[PDB]
Amino acid sequence: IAPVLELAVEYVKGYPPNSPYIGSSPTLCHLLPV
Amino acid sequence: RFMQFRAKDSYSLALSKLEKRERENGSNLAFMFRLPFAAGRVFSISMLDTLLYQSFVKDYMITITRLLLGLDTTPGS
Amino acid sequence: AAAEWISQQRLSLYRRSERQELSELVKNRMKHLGLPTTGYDHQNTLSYVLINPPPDTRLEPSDIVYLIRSDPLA
Repeated sequence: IAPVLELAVEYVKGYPPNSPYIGSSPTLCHLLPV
Repeated sequence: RFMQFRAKDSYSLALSKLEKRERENGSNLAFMFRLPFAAGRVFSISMLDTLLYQSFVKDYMITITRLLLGLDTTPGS
Repeated sequence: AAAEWISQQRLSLYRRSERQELSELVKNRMKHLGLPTTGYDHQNTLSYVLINPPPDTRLEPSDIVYLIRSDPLA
């Protein structure tokens, strides 16, 4: 094992449009194109 | 204890004795050794109250839980 | 390079305030119902009632004076 170093239909990706409530944290999700 | 109940099962019936012994010693985690709970088959919302009471001593506990659950999304987290 | 745009929207959406959250909810409902977003575009005022003030009280702008108007038909 290498040692840890000290120094370092297809879906679109977007946010859900209609947030159901205030305070819903926007998470980038797998979204349908339409 | 009633989630997946095998009445003709000595092991699941012996877990009652272990749960009673832990409850004798004043343990708040007594349901812990039930098989459905340990396998993630059951949880209660009563744990969320314990999360709130812990926040009186651990002001970070709520934030940590939501970060694990994805409830709050901080960039770089 | 789409991740750069995703990161830009992520920081913007994280920085947005609660007023923007309430504004976009109303606008989302308005476009759903078909109403224009514009026109929806807060109350930094304090109001009270002075019943029968002394005749020396100064009149301020935007004051509303309660009146008892005599009967027009009488």
